[PDB]
Amino acid sequence: PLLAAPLAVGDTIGFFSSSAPATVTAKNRFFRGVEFLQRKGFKLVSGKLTGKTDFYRSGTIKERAQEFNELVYNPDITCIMSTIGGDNSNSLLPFLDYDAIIANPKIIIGYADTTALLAGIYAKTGLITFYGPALIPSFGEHPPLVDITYESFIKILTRKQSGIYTYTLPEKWSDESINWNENKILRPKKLYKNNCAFYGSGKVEGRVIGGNLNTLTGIWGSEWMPEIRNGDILFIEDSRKSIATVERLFSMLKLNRVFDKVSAIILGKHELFDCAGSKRRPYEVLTEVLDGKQIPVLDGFDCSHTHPMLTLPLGVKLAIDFDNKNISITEQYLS
Amino acid sequence: PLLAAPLAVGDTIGFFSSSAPATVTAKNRFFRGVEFLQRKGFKLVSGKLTGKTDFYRSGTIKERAQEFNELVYNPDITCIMSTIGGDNSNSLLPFLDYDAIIANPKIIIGYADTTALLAGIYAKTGLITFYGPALIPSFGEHPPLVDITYESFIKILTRKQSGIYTYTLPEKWSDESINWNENKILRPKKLYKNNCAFYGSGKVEGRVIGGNLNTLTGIWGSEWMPEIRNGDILFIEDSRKSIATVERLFSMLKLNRVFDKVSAIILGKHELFDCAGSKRRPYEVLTEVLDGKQIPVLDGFDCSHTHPMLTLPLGVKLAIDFDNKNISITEQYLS
Ligand SMILES: NCCCO[P@](=O)(NC(=O)[C@@H](N)CC(=O)O)OC[C@H]1O[C@@H](n2cnc3c(N)ncnc32)[C@H](O)[C@@H]1O
Ligand SMILES: NCCCO[P@](=O)(NC(=O)[C@@H](N)CC(=O)O)OC[C@H]1O[C@@H](n2cnc3c(N)ncnc32)[C@H](O)[C@@H]1O
Repeated sequence: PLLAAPLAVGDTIGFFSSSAPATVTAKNRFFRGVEFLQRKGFKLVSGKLTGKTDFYRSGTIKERAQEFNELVYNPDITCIMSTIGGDNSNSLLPFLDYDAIIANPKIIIGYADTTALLAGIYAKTGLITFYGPALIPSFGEHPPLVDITYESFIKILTRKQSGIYTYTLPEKWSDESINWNENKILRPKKLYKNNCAFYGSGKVEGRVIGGNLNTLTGIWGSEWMPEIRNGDILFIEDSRKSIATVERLFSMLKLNRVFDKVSAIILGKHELFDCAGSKRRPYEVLTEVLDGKQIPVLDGFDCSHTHPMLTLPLGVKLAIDFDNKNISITEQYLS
Repeated sequence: PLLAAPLAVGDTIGFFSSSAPATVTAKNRFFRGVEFLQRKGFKLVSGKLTGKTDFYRSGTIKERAQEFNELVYNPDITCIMSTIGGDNSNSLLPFLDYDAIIANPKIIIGYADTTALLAGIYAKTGLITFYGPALIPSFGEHPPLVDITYESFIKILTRKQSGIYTYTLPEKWSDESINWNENKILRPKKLYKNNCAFYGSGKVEGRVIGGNLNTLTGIWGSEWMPEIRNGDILFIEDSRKSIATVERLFSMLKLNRVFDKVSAIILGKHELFDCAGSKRRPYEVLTEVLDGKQIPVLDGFDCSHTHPMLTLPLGVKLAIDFDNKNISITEQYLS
């Protein structure tokens, strides 16, 4: 695979808004995120659509593609980071400068709607991109949870590329829709004990592929959707969905023969899942959809819309040990 | 193509609930629909999940598939009609009896989420199915709008298969979210003049394919998504979506090279479209996504979630005359 240069303290991070104009609509949280990374020693370059609104988006399709491309053209930038997701990153894909991405590999990081770009860029270039922090939701998060997010971010991207990396398990997590865009918290978020579950036995090692499942529907079937192959580990997460939507998305994967191919599934913790009173969790729905197909599942990986968030390279080998209840990166993912 | 026998007044219509359990949650409207069709002279067979609830759905995946299949097996039923949509019809697709459908073709009709079944059945069998009335939303509608819906339903399904059929244009329409499951009305729905627009010139003739666009994402990429071919007319409609979602769905089509294949696009009227304050309509968003591609568009066809609703066969040739502002079925669609 194509590998970007590793991150280092003091590096320059460029940020872009490929969908929702949250540098305006969540400006307080944006400013907190900016200050957080600056105090860590990072220099920041603001994408050209920062501070702009086109109602539901930051700008036209072409303007958003231009914003991203301009960061790729900047030789000082080591990391290109999403400000926030939304709905509309998939629009940009025909207009990204893939040749420039190949010529100037950088750490591309974000999540949620930005999946369209992360997966699309991988499909076109083979570049290992990252499911991880977006500036506003991730680094604008109030303490204590932001520190755990940052610890993973800095560890994954700066560590020496020798031997496997085994993920730490966040001690506590939350998904509460409070403390979004103000100077002070209303009150502390509920801190849940980590209820991540490993369904299965032994160890499964394979290339990880996926991201935000709902977002994948926007690139599905196209040349920008990476081919899922036999032995892959499927990584999927969703946010604030009804159980109805979750069944729909799981069945989509089934119809596409994904469950005939994958060796394991990682479900990211689902932010504020709406069970419609059924008290069912996504894993139970997946089990029905699977129709007896035995696939080991890591249910509740902390790489999703919940806080804190871990950083995950996409398109490289992971090993999930279902007996020892851990997950590791086993393939080099930065130069 | 595989063709069902035409409907006749006095025939037996079977109904099924492949997703939302609206025979329970919208019981008043359900009874209105039942009574409406019975008064027309039709006999009705209730699917086995009528009156059942599994929270967000009518029953398990397998039970919903069985409900549908049992209607196919009933020799007295000439028309199989959806009660309502939802989210979860795509789950049924591995379990439908396609061979039984081929052996005894029937009129299969519905819309919205039921698109998964209409498209899936066509993909597997070549049966010409119908984008049209579902029992609860369509026939539980109060007069006068229900009468116009019925006129199209009965005209399309009973007419002699000789010569082209040219659609009537409903004089007035509504998408107002009132008089749903209430027993007695306070006022009729606000009525709007038909603002259907023909963007383009000349005549375009091609096989119509599509349905509810959001629903198509649940079957996309699979063997149940019918292949869109050079010359097809793409028919798409959506309901109650944000402009953000509409851009995402249009761009999905673009990424899939759909706009390189289609000879025309039919946009169904979008029920309660949320423009996010932009005052933009779906056609304007489509125009941006198309990036200069000169595809003629019929914007605002009355075959969608708005009232009244026309009945449209899927998988047969239509002719859109953009100069004379009309749309016709030009290929035999019933035996
Ligand atoms: N207009 C909203 C933009 C959504 O951007 P996104 O990156 N998500 C996506 O792209 C997928 N939904 C795409 C998909 O499902 O296909 O959200 C990131 C987090 O921000 C939080 N958040 C955003 N606004 C608020 C708010 N007003 N109050 C509290 N939390 C908020 C959310 O709770 C999320 O956890
Ligand atoms: N929970 C309701 C089930 C949705 O079933 P569906 O067949 N739609 C779909 O399958 C797509 N959304 C799938 C997709 O977009 O992917 O809706 C049909 C009409 O019923 C009306 N309706 C339903 N409930 C109400 C209500 N409480 N008040 C007023 N109108 C209502 C709606 O306004 C629609 O016009």
